[PDB]
Amino acid sequence: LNLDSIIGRLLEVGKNVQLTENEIRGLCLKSREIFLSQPILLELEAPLKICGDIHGQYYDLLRLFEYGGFPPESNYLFLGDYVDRGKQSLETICLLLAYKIKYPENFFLLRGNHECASINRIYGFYDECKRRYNIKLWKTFTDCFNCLPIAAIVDEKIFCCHGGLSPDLQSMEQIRRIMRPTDVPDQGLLCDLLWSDPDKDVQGWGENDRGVSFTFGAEVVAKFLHKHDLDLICRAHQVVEDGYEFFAKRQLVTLFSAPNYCGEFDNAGAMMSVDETLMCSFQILKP
Ligand SMILES: [Fe+3]
Ligand SMILES: [Fe+3]
Repeated sequence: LNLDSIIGRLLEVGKNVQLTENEIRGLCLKSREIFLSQPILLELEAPLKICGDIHGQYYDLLRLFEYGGFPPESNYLFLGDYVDRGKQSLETICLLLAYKIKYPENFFLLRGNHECASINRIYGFYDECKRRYNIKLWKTFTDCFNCLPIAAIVDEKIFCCHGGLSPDLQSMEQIRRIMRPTDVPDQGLLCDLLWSDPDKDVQGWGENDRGVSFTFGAEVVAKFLHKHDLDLICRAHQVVEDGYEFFAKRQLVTLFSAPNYCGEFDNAGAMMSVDETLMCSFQILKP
């Protein structure tokens, strides 16, 4: 009944929700256990709703649940980037962790490049934690982030991750052998899964403007799907005007779930529903 009270307070509502340090610490400790007990490559089954980046936009997260259904009315896969930039990362991550604890088999969260301590320091989560609580709580979130799964396959056909593909990715077993907990390295497989972007104008692998990881073209996607017998790559990590955006003739979709991203864009947010026959549709949240 501790958990339902945390949930009730989170849903009660820029107006903050300040839970207690012990509650938040319990959310990190318990969710971290569940993450580590579940595989690092999730095997999920439709029907499911899939969401892109939130970046602390807590009112938009509650909006996504209004559109999609509060759990356990729908099953969820989130693709990362819960924290940083927005004004309410603490409420966002804590509702996500509360749902994962209460619904461990029907609510799933992947690791984004922002679920990384070094990126947090720079992009606001460290500061939000230090201000509202203390640096040690931030360390507790960090240790929890280091245990998140990295990718998911829905019904053997949809490959999901925050960023994209890697040139070092030859078999799915490489992903399964990634040890947790771990920080995200500056280069290599785990990095690439969290950081890579598709690019229309590149062929093969390219230099990525971010100064981290790579870009990959349409041909890389077609080869990856064919090789691994998949129909779709579902990823996030880039703001797209319509909330979702296809690439490589519908073989890759980018999802982004934070409308009016960071005050600075006029984008819709989208959420992708996958039904039991693997049909994909989109609910759109305009800014
Ligand atoms: Fe992001
Ligand atoms: Fe990202």
